Amino acid sequence: RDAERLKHLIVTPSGAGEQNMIGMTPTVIAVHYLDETEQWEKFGLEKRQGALELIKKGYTQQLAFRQPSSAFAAFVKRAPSTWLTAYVVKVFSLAVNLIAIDSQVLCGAVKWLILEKQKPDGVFQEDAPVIHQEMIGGLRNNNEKDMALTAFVLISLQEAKDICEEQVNSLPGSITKAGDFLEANYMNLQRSYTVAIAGYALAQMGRLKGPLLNKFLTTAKDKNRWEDPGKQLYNVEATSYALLALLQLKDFDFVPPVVRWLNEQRYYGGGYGSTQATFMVFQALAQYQKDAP
Amino acid sequence: GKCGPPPPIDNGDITSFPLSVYAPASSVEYQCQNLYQLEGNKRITCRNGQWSEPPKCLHPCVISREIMENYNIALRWTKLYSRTGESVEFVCKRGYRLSSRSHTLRTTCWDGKLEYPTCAKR
Ligand SMILES: CC(=O)N[C@H]1[C@H](O[C@@H]2[C@H](O[C@]3(C(=O)O)C[C@H](O)[C@@H](NC(C)=O)[C@H]([C@H](O)[C@H](O)CO)O3)[C@@H](O)[C@H](O[C@H]3[C@H](O)[C@@H](O)[C@H](O)O[C@@H]3CO)O[C@@H]2CO)O[C@H](CO)[C@H](O)[C@@H]1O[C@@H]1O[C@H](CO)[C@H](O)[C@H](O)[C@H]1O
Repeated sequence: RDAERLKHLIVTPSGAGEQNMIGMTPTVIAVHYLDETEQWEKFGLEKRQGALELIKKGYTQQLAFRQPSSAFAAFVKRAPSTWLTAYVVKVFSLAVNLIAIDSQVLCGAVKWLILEKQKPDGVFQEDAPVIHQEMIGGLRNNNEKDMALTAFVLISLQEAKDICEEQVNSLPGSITKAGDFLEANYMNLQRSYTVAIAGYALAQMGRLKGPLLNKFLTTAKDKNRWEDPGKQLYNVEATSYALLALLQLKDFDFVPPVVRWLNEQRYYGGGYGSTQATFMVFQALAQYQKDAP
Repeated sequence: GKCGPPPPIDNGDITSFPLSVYAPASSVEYQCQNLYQLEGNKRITCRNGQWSEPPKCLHPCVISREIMENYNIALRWTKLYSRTGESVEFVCKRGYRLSSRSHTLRTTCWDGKLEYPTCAKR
């Protein structure tokens, strides 16, 4: 996917605690992807400096919406969102090798999630939904919500693990308990989106196996995509999570048609309600590039 | 007289970030996850190069609809999880009455144990 088709993802973030992350998202992942696929020399190595500055600005502006709890919401006076806080953790984690991320911000957010928003059976719960529902991709109006949100938060926790494990020793047990919940209910899932996202979450822990692994694989259409009737952006997102799961499994046999389908979408990110699609497709393709022979 | 890192506890963590080494008289506090009940002192202190006893996090209880159906009971009012120390009130389903050996219809969660009452057919 060619840098010139993605140049529009480099943008100045603005707005409050949610919209700022909507803006930070495409820039972060564009840089991540261009780094991995080494496209900077052709596209213009001068431009990377400006992108990193835009990412630092996003980070810095987001800190105005960090509450004393270490959680985030659109506004300092709005109750904190479980989803938004976990999204910040996912984004800041992937950016730790682009700019300086204060580990107390990141690991504080992680610890809040664990201590306040995890239920005894491992489920993560939202008590203050984001205002801009379009930013949450295929989680929106999903009826399998406990599994979908539990997977989402769990992925974030896993992506923060290396950085926060030592400072937050409740992290591994929290991660395990969420996994329990996902493992216990995975077989009953109906929606491909949920199957994909929870699948990646379990694969990161090496707990996608046996029948669950088979359900994961067999849920694909034509061995190349995970899809449900509805917004196509949800399927791109879903399939991106699936690809990441496959990379975790190192099932490099299954991968190439999936990458092909994602590539054939010619999805270049950035539009309305595109925050999750944009982050996930480029995360997944970047990882594919990094791991492929 | 320094202490090393504070101990881990299940289903909880400290409210600060942990250090390699702590001065004497230092203290840190624990917090349990949601619906887990802190037992013992939340605070531990470094005295003579040793931490005081850390607390525990007492488990809540899951309320099982399957067991309720099996035991011919239902909730008197209408909450899937109960804190340690918190109670749940059941009733016999219609046409059933308390067993002779049965726990009371009002029953309390203690550290993950909940005794369900059982009702039998009249
Ligand atoms: C909320 C309340 O009034 N609590 C007092 C309680 O009242 C009983 C029912 O509340 C509980 C319960 O203790 O059994 C509260 C539990 O947290 C709930 N457990 C879970 C897991 O959610 C249970 C559970 O919902 C039910 O047991 C399910 O069957 O309920 C309360 O709901 C019930 O309310 C009735 C009311 O009695 C009736 O007149 C009206 O028409 O309908 C209401 C429901 O729609 O009343 C129950 C009493 O029989 O009773 C306890 C002691 O028996 C306390 O009085 C409790 O108040 C707390 O007391 C503490 C001191 O011991 C402390 O001061 C707290 O501040 C008080 O809230």
